[PDB]
Amino acid sequence: SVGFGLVYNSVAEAKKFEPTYRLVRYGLAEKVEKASRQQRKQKKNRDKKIFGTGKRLAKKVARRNAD
Amino acid sequence: PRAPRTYSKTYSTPKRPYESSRLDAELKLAGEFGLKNKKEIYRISFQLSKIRRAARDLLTRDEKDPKRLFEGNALIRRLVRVGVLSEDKKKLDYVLALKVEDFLERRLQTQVYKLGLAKSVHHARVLITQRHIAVGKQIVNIPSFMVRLDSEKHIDFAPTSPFGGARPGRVARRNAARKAEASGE
Amino acid sequence: AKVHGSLARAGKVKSQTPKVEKTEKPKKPKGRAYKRLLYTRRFVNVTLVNGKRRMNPGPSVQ
Amino acid sequence: GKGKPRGLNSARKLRVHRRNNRWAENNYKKRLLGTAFKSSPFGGSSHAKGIVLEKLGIESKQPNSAIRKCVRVQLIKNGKKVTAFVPNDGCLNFVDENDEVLLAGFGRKGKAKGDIPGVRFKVVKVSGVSLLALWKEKKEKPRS
RNA sequence: GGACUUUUACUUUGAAAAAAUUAGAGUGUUCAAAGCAGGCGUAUUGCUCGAAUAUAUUAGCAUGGAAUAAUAGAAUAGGACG
RNA sequence: GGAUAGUGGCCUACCAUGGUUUCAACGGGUAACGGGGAAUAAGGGUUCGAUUCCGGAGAGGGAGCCUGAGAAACGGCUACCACAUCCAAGGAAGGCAGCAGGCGCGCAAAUUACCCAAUCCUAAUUCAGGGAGGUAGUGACAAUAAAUAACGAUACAGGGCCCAUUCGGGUCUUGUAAUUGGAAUGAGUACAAUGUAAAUACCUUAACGAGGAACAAUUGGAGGGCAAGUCUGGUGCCAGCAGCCGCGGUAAUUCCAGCUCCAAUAGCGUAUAUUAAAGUUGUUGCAGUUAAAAAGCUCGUAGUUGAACUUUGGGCCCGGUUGGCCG
Ligand SMILES: [Mg+2]
Ligand SMILES: [Mg+2]
Ligand SMILES: [Mg+2]
Ligand SMILES: [Mg+2]
Ligand SMILES: [Mg+2]
Ligand SMILES: [Mg+2]
Ligand SMILES: [Mg+2]
Ligand SMILES: [Mg+2]
Ligand SMILES: [Mg+2]
Ligand SMILES: [Mg+2]
Ligand SMILES: [Mg+2]
Ligand SMILES: [Mg+2]
Ligand SMILES: [Mg+2]
Ligand SMILES: [Mg+2]
Ligand SMILES: [Mg+2]
Ligand SMILES: [Mg+2]
Ligand SMILES: [Mg+2]
Ligand SMILES: [Mg+2]
Ligand SMILES: [Mg+2]
Ligand SMILES: [Mg+2]
Ligand SMILES: [Mg+2]
Ligand SMILES: [Mg+2]
Ligand SMILES: [Mg+2]
Ligand SMILES: [Mg+2]
Ligand SMILES: [Mg+2]
Ligand SMILES: [Mg+2]
Ligand SMILES: [Mg+2]
Ligand SMILES: [Mg+2]
Ligand SMILES: [Mg+2]
Ligand SMILES: [Mg+2]
Ligand SMILES: [Mg+2]
Ligand SMILES: [Mg+2]
Ligand SMILES: [Mg+2]
Ligand SMILES: [Mg+2]
Ligand SMILES: [Mg+2]
Ligand SMILES: [Mg+2]
Ligand SMILES: [Mg+2]
Repeated sequence: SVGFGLVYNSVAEAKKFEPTYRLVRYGLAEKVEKASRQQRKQKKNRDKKIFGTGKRLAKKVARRNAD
Repeated sequence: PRAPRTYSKTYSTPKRPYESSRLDAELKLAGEFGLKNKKEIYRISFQLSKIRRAARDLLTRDEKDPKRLFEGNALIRRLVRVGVLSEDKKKLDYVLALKVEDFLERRLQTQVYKLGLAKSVHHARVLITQRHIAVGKQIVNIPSFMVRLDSEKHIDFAPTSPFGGARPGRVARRNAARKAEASGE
Repeated sequence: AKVHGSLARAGKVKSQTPKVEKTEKPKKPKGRAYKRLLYTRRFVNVTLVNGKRRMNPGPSVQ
Repeated sequence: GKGKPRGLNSARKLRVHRRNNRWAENNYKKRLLGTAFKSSPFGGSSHAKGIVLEKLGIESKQPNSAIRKCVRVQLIKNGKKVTAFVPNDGCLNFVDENDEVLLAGFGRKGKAKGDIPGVRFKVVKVSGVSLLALWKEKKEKPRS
């Protein structure tokens, strides 16, 4: 078999310099659990609609139904 | 919008489809080299045509012509390193009269026949396409390998495969077990 | 010319040839094995002749 | 002499006199005038598809003698009416009225083939299945 | 010593030029289509060849040639040279 | 002069009557984006190029403009034209020739999947974003490699060169099997590792995986052109076949089939187009008395073409290249 190899001067300058997927291959980094590109994007877009905090806007909303 | 991964085709078919002459000659080459189909003859028949043209052209240049020399010797040089062009037909005039079998001769398959190993070009095939051969450390299962000069004396059975050490196959090993669990105990 | 001629016997002969099933037979070798067969068979053993040699002669002259 | 000019600067005439005469060349003219798109029942397209109007029994030209079994088709793409040969034995029992079929040409360059007059197209499919398959019982005509 | 064709055509040789494709050299992708890689060694901190070349027949530019074919010039001398 | 970033009839004012054309202007067609390029291989040519790169253009049709360095921008706005969605009937909103997907059209073209790991772009910016791109999916578009069996044993025929008087017979190697023998291998399937962003496949590899109803290859053809049946059964100018010639009316080598045989074979056939064959577009390179074709005749303009002659001969220098001979 033939591959490719690296040996970093100190563990530190690896963790810095290595791509973060090989990091997790070794355990040297956590497998971040995220929402799929679609869920992400779709959230980005739902947000696109709102101007400001919106923590304001839900006051606008909540006002209308409590009377 | 990538880059066109290029390709070309390796064969050509005959203009007259039913020359029983050519059809006869072809079949001889099929059984006297243990071939699969016509395309295996076609391929080389194409191959050969491109060589003779290349030659043909250079032969129309002047001798001592820069181009003729670099690429006339080059042609010959390749045709020698393979077993097609003999040690002193090393001219361009001889590469023209270069015949077909001249190539087909140097097949791994025909070569495996040409030194023990097989006793039959058909045995030779089913041996090659089954990891039962190695050029150097390299296992090679293509019947059309084209064996080179300095490569010739390195075609031996594999480091794996029963015919070369390391285990028997699994049909032998299947038998050693059926003479075992039954008659044994 | 005439264009509405009879259609009543469409399929005449096909529907009236007696069906007969194909006999079984040992499989014929496919691939390189076949051209082997064909080679050694057509010219190496050399069978029937006439001064021209014959592929498919029905029950000879005799 | 040779009846054509030779002059070093006669390119003009030669260039032109040939262009002027490519026209007696049929295939060229057909190609240039777009006949294929204009007259022709198909678009020019290798194949067309239409609906079967009636079964026709066309009688063969001499010296032969038979009923050649054809179909009248309403080509879907331009509603041109064109009659088509159903090949093989009793395959006319495979196509019906209002049936939608695929027609193709006869290999004869738009000329008619053999002893069948006015027919220049063959029926290759009917109701989306092949004809050959229907005939060799590899498939069934879908249950209209 | 530079500049120099009356005015052209023609022809030579170059320049400025894209890559991919084409032709074509190198290279054992296990063969091949391909790819443009790769190769050597103490393989415990290395060394090392490459990634060429041909092709464009229009026109333009530069240049060697002046055969062929056109073209200009002294005839009321309103000619040429100094 | 005005306008422009700026030249310019770009626009205006005034002034002239000019500009293009048989060396084809102008107008028409184009099932026309231009080129790099593709197919076809004696050559010369013929045909194609929506489409991986360059350039142009457009974003349902048109016009208009804002912002900005840059847009006459459309995942910007304004209007008309054409479509057309939501609605509490007052009103509001959309522009897939981006990616997927749907309808329609048709002979004709794939998943509403994963990801920024690579390639590279953007921004305030190593970080964010990117249906650019990459990955897998569908995928017999084309292309490459090339399994579907291999080797013995036995008994006959004998290729047996012989010995040799004869069913006598040396002895390998062809040919045949309702006769046997063990070896081999991956298609698969699958611990693992590898591969990957995560997967998947390939490469590698444990445990498995070959004896016929299997791991069973097909497509077309068998009169000529053209390779291969005058064998059998069916039909009887019917059904049907046949690019073309032709086959079929009772002994069909051409239909329907069985058997066998041929050809190409993981591919083979059909249709349309095109190229070679085509010296049947002919410059190379055709034809024209009678096969298709010399205008009834002559003049004549464009066009094509157009006698000969002007430094020829002699004499030298310089450094070059494949061959004489030889080591
Ligand atoms: Mg006739
Ligand atoms: Mg050391
Ligand atoms: Mg010059
Ligand atoms: Mg200006
Ligand atoms: Mg002015
Ligand atoms: Mg006027
Ligand atoms: Mg027109
Ligand atoms: Mg167009
Ligand atoms: Mg075009
Ligand atoms: Mg284009
Ligand atoms: Mg063009
Ligand atoms: Mg179009
Ligand atoms: Mg635009
Ligand atoms: Mg649209
Ligand atoms: Mg901006
Ligand atoms: Mg716009
Ligand atoms: Mg859009
Ligand atoms: Mg845009
Ligand atoms: Mg889309
Ligand atoms: Mg849908
Ligand atoms: Mg269809
Ligand atoms: Mg398709
Ligand atoms: Mg990225
Ligand atoms: Mg990023
Ligand atoms: Mg930070
Ligand atoms: Mg199989
Ligand atoms: Mg088996
Ligand atoms: Mg068959
Ligand atoms: Mg038959
Ligand atoms: Mg034939
Ligand atoms: Mg024959
Ligand atoms: Mg019969
Ligand atoms: Mg010439
Ligand atoms: Mg002629
Ligand atoms: Mg005449
Ligand atoms: Mg006249
Ligand atoms: Mg002259």
